[PDB]
Amino acid sequence: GSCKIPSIATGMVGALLLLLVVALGIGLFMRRRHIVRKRTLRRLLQERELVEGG
Repeated sequence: GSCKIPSIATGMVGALLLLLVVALGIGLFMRRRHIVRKRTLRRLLQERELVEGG
């Protein structure tokens, strides 16, 4: 009755943690400047009509 972990699940794990930390660090960091009224930027982009606008 021996046990062993596959590899198809390993790759996912490693990436799961990596992405978690990556998005975390960046998220917590960008959460410092994002504190400002996000509506401000929304008004700019809307006028820029570069992404889903026009």
